[PDB]
Amino acid sequence: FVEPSRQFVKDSIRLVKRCTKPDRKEFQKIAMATAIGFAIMGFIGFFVKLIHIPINNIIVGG
Amino acid sequence: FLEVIKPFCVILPEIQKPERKIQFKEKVLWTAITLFIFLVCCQIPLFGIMSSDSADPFYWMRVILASNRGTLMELGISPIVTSGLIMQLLAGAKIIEVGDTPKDRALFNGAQKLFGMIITIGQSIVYVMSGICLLITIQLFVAGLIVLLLDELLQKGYGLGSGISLFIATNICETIVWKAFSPTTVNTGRGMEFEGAIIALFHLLATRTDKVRALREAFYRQNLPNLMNLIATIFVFAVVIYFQGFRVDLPIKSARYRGQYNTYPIKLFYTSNIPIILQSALVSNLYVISQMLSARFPVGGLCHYLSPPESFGSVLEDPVHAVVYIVFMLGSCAFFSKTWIEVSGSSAKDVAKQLKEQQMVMRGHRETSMVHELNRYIPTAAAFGGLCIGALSVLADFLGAIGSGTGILLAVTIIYQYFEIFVKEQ
Amino acid sequence: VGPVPVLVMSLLFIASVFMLHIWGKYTRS
Amino acid sequence: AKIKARDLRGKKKEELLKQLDDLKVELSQLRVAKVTGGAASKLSKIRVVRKSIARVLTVIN
Amino acid sequence: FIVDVKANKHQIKQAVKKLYDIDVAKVNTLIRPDGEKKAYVRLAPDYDALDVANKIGII
Amino acid sequence: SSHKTFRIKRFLAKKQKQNRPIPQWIWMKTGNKIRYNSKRRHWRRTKLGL
Ligand SMILES: [Mg+2]
Repeated sequence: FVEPSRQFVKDSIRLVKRCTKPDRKEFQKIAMATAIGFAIMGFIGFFVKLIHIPINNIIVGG
Repeated sequence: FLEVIKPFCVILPEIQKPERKIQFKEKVLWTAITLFIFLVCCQIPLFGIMSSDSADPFYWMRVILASNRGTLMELGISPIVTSGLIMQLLAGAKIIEVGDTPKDRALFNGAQKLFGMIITIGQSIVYVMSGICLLITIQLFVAGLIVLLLDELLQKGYGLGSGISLFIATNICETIVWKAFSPTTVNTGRGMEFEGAIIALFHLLATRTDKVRALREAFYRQNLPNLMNLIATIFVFAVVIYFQGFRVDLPIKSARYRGQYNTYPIKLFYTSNIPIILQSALVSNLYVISQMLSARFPVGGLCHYLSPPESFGSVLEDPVHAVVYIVFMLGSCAFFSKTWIEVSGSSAKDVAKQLKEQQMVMRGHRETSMVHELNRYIPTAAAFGGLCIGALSVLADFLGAIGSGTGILLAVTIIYQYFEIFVKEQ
Repeated sequence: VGPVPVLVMSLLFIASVFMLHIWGKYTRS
Repeated sequence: AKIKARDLRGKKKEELLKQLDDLKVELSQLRVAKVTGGAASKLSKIRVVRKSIARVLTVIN
Repeated sequence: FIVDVKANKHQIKQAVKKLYDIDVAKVNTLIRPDGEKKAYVRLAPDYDALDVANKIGII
Repeated sequence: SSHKTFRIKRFLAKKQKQNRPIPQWIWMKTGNKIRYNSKRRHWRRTKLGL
């Protein structure tokens, strides 16, 4: 009942070495490019900031 | 079970994609219009019952969708997410039966829509519950049906990431971004209008003297967002893209062509666990939905095996909650890998029949030994690929550098797959 | 979506919300 | 690095042989990557390692 | 393994012992019609061939 | 024959590796005149010598 634990823990250390896992250029590319992609979805919150609270003032005031 | 309800329930379907098949950039137009909608969709509701707590599953729930007691989003995409997940469960788990004719499968999508919209109505009713109960229900379904149509017009339509996952991603960009520039603060004992922005920690240098205690409030800010929090948030992003590039290469002699080597990879993400994290999230969202039925017949005793322990103090007052939370996170993502891969593709037979189906044969041995060529990676790179995400989200909670934990890890995982989808068409 | 009205339909729904939100708020202040 | 011969000539016999062994192990691993099926970058790196080995053995001779 | 054609079983045994730090029960050699010599290097059973194959990369 | 020498076997080994077609990138070069390997030996037609 104890040995499948041994199996998976040795099984992990198998496929860690088979992977590539390179340096930073990949890391660099998805890093900067996808923080950029984040902020593409990001400033949208600053525009519901700029809009939907002042029009909620329009809502409650009238 | 399928043969009766599905033929009757066909009410108001969606229109399948036209004959304008190949295009580059009007694809992106159909994306961007939905992104205009979720500019708009996160906007204020019309009913004035101003309840005190915003949502009860507001944090985990917020991580999935953050319009808690808010807009037409709606405290979460938790309707569409939970209703999608248990649907794919009860399709994959054979409690309910496979349809591969283009019809029963069409009405299977119809019943998918049915249970999805009914669950939206259920969430609407259960969050709004006085005598002002009219028309909330009408609003919610209208705004449930809209998210339905926008998601299914971004699977058979444009769809590259999904409708779903890129909604989660962009709303997570926003939830970092409100923490990025933060205009208001209700005034505490000192210091109005500066809450965890970098502008806040640049206006703070303009107001106060004694810049040492201007540094201290900038880097060890607790109740509002922090800039040490933002360093840890950036740090997590860097590490997770360090781990996306973990991939296994397998070169392939194509059949019938001399020596082209388009090596099939297997990244450790194993679909980036958009099942498996949301597997970890939505069960702990459905009870914190249904603790509301525990008030009558709870946020206390049921919480000790329900949630993270939320404390930056690693030796906070209960190790039971910490141990069980982390072990459940790791085991949940690993287990839902080893159960997930069998349904949404890329299991052993899946890969084999796709490669035979696209005429790609491993060099080392015969074509249907390719299974045994690669059956010794995919489950572990499911399971470990499950496991060391959730423990990774442990490091998203154990240390507070995330504009948010688990959910931020996984919405940027959405983005990372998203980049691949966009790049695909180059 | 053989047709694009479903989207347009969603836009109409938001407008109905958009306009009808401030429409009752017209008489209030 | 770019193993140039001019900054191999001042160095000693022992460091030339250790650098030779480092490059021989490096070429062995690139041939493993050629036979298992690896990147294109390793497959173009194999010529860099072969010519660097030729350079080091040349300077030794 | 694929081996240079000028090699003995003794030389293949010493090379496998030195490059990968593993002891060998026996070596069987054949020369292919391609021209290469192939060596089937049996290991002493305290070593796993799958572990040393995962060490050197082949899987 | 099933009984060979090393010399004859190495001779046959070379002719078995010369017997492949041309790679399909070789005719995308600048000054190509080569459409196919015109030295292809088949074992029934041409008997290789010896
Ligand atoms: Mg004859």
